[PDB]
Amino acid sequence: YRKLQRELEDATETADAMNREVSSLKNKLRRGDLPFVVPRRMA
Amino acid sequence: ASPLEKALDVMVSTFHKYSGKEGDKFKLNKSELKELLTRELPSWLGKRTDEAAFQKLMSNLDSNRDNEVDFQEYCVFLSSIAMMSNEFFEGFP
Amino acid sequence: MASPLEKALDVMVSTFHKYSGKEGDKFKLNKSELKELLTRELPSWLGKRTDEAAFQKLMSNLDSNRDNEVDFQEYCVFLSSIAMMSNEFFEGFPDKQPR
Ligand SMILES: [Ca+2]
Ligand SMILES: [Ca+2]
Ligand SMILES: [Ca+2]
Ligand SMILES: [Ca+2]
Repeated sequence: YRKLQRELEDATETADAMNREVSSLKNKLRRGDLPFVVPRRMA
Repeated sequence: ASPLEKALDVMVSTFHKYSGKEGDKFKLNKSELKELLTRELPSWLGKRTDEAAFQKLMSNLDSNRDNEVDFQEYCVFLSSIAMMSNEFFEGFP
Repeated sequence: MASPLEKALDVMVSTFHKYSGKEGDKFKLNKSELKELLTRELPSWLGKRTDEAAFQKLMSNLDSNRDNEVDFQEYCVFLSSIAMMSNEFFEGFPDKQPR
């Protein structure tokens, strides 16, 4: 394990911003905006 | 399947190993997150036990404010860890 | 000692640099390196549009800070979105589905 406390906390301070970024990309993929990638998991 | 494709599936499977135990079948409550962290990510545990620290982590991850950690928030968690590992990868060649 | 999840995180890191270190900024993926990584490491996720215009559109949307490269964080945002698609497949099944 780690040698310090709270490193995971440090690492997740911008979690909100990252969540909003992921939501944006997921939405684009869902809408079929980026057909270079599959819209849903395939074989 | 490439190593990367398999790795992404491990992320999915590990989440549900714990998410189904209590309450919402598809989210991690405080207890389930603590289990997942302790058993699956022991390399990232703090030097000493620290409930306040864990509660703070839960709060950081709970971006939509519903008192749970859903799969997207869990991916952000894992991403944050990978980013730290990447700082190490790049910072000390 | 390392768990499957811990090893998975290492794969995320190592796969990125397998391609980022080929040209220019050794810590970011240019258009060419991104295309390599996707084609070789994420073949199951390639859609029906394989043209350069389609790939350019993906590159642009992954390149959030608009520096014409994909850095590790932007790369993680993409990986997260893919994992989420797999999870939507997973959660569609009945609870006691055989596996
Ligand atoms: Ca649960
Ligand atoms: Ca939440
Ligand atoms: Ca590069
Ligand atoms: Ca960029």
